[PDB]
Amino acid sequence: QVHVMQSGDQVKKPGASVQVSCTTSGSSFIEDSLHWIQQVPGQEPEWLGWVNPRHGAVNYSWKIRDRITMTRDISKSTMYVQMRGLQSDDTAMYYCAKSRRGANWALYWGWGTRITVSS
Amino acid sequence: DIQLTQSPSYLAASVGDRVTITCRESNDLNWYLQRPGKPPKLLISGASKLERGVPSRFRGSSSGSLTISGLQPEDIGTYYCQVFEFFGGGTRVDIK
Ligand SMILES: *[C@@H]1O[C@H](CO)[C@@H](O[C@@H]2O[C@H](CO)[C@@H](O[C@@H]3O[C@H](CO)[C@@H](O)[C@H](O[C@H]4O[C@H](CO)[C@@H](O)[C@H](O)[C@@H]4O[C@H]4O[C@H](CO)[C@@H](O)[C@H](O)[C@@H]4O)[C@@H]3O)[C@H](O)[C@H]2NC(C)=O)[C@H](O)[C@H]1NC(C)=O
Ligand SMILES: *[C@@H]1O[C@H](CO)[C@@H](O)[C@H](O)[C@H]1NC(C)=O
Repeated sequence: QVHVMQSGDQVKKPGASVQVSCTTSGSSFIEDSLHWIQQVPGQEPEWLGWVNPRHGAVNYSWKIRDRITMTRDISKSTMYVQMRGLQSDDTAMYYCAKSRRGANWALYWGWGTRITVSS
Repeated sequence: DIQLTQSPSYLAASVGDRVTITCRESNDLNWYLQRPGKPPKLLISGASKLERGVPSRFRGSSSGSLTISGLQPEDIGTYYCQVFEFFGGGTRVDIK
């Protein structure tokens, strides 16, 4: 019955740093690679990054480098995602995905983080 | 890079009719169900090893394709054929 949870939806002006939090309950946290992905609704999700809580090693994507920061706290088994220099064309939806066995892909999806900006 | 050859994303199946979704490329074949508003749920991982709580009708054609023997209300929604961290093309289903 392992599940994941995340914070609600936030609306703020573009150009401001955004921060979100995720947590996982019911499973071991050290050896499970977490993922953070975003999608424009009715389109193809683009993977943003992944983190390995066992040693904190992170990996990002091609269009998100220098604008992403991933932190993990296996102690409280919670993960923080903070993005700086937010642009206009990022009003999309975000999931904090969790993958079993620390392998690729992901199975458990979050509660639908909605990060939006207005012009 | 790699671009998956996907069949057109439109079907008219309603209830109890074997249809398939083409994702012809290498490998595997990770398929997910996208939910409207609700969080998405993965359907099959590895195209051959079903998990717990998923219907036995869901079958992946190895290095293909999610061949489903029929359509039921609990399996409606967009079907995504993801890969190692790239994606597919997607295929949304509906009942007519
Ligand atoms: C004779 O047999 C019957 C049936 O086989 C026995 O009755 C069953 O007893 C078990 C254990 O007492 C019970 O299972 C629990 O059910 C609870 C309610 O569904 C669950 O909450 C509980 O899970 C917690 O405990 C587990 C450890 O046992 C943990 O692994 C699990 O993660 C849960 O722990 C979380 O929650 C607790 C409390 O909230 C917290 O302290 C933890 O830190 C953690 O956060 C068990 O699954 C069955 O439900 C009983 N079955 C029935 C039908 O009642 C009966 O006990 C046997 N007779 C004797 C004498 O033993
Ligand atoms: C222990 O203290 C350090 C330094 O304050 C802190 O970073 C770490 O999270 C703490 N460990 C625990 C048990 O959370």
